[PDB]
Amino acid sequence: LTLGNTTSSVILTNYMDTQYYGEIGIGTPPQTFKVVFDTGSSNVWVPSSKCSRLYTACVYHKLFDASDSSSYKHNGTELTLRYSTGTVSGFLSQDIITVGGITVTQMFGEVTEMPALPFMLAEFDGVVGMGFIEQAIGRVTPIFDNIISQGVLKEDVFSFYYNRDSLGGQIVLGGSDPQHYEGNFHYINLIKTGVWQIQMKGVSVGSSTLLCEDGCLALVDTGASYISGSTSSIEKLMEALGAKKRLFDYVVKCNEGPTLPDISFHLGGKEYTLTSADYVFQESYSSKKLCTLAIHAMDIPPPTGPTWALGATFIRKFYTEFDRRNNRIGFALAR
Amino acid sequence: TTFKRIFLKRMPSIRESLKERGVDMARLGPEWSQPMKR
Ligand SMILES: *[C@@H]1O[C@H](CO)[C@@H](O)[C@H](O)[C@H]1NC(C)=O
Repeated sequence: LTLGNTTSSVILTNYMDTQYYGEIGIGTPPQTFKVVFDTGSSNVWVPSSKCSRLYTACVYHKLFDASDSSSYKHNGTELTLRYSTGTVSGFLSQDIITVGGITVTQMFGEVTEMPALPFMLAEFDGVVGMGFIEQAIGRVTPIFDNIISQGVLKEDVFSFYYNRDSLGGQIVLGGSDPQHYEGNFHYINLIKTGVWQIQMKGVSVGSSTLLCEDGCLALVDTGASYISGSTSSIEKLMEALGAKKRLFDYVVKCNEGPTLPDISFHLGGKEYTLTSADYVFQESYSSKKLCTLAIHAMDIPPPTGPTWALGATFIRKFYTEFDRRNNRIGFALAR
Repeated sequence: TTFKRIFLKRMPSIRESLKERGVDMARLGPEWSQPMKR
């Protein structure tokens, strides 16, 4: 959302490209929802039964009806996600939320305002923010902190795994599964507490280190799917890649697709390489048809930005562990 | 305690749905608008 000023006002709320949802149960009896698990936000929100604006998009989704839950306890505090036009607005509510067996008592957003567009075409109902209280609108206790206080987890950590193909993937709560990765975990300390953002010393194309020299920041957003990074950086990277802008995405000729170089992200002193097969959608091989890379622009303003953002495609190759206890992000080669 | 798992199930993305419906990307409104993502 746009709102420069604060840390809980500049949140990458992508979802344009998001192929994976999870399920939560709110209330007594539970009311289920398809939710996007985003490490970029820290708020839990679902469409509310109290949403009524004809041009909103709540109509096309599952609504939370507080009246049908015995465990419901109201708050009423207004929360707003501001965009250029228009807004994602609602009010604060408290109820019993169940995620993968774990049951908690959560302060979530009952959304009464959703934009046009893009939400009608969203197959998911709401969002579950996996970030820290520093990014939470209204400073509300995020889902993970609430799970931590239950003392159910082995470790105060969670890890994301994106499957070989397509259930499609999974979030491991309380640790990281050894059947998901090979080798050892490389632990990178966070830049600042309150955001899943790490220091990056450089980005390489081919041989050959071109951009991100003299340092740069890199977010780890699970809600995202592509690799984000400032227009100027992506303009340099794409011109070196031999790709041209086709609007919202960058393309190459499907035949020259696998012939492309390798992108390398220097994180914590280690070489995080990404081959042509990882960042290119090879649906075709014809010299006439166009293949989407993406890797797209995305300009994030301060305090959050200027920053890069490593999405679901990075986590697909690199099994990521999110350590809330030790304030670090651990990467291991996925399998 | 035993390893709690959240199973991530495959869904069609907003971009994928727009392509399937044949929605012209340029006809979504001006640069300022901004088909919600940031
Ligand atoms: C809502 O919760 C907040 C704590 O985050 C508190 O400051 C406020 O007084 C609460 N309001 C009601 C009506 O319960």
